[PDB]
Amino acid sequence: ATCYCRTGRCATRESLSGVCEISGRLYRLCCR
Repeated sequence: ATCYCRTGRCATRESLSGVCEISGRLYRLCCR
């Protein structure tokens, strides 16, 4: 997949696949 760690919600063609921890903050792992 192509995945991004997002501060906001996933794009509509993406799926929330997990979460990322980066420098003490949580992000959505958004994959398409």
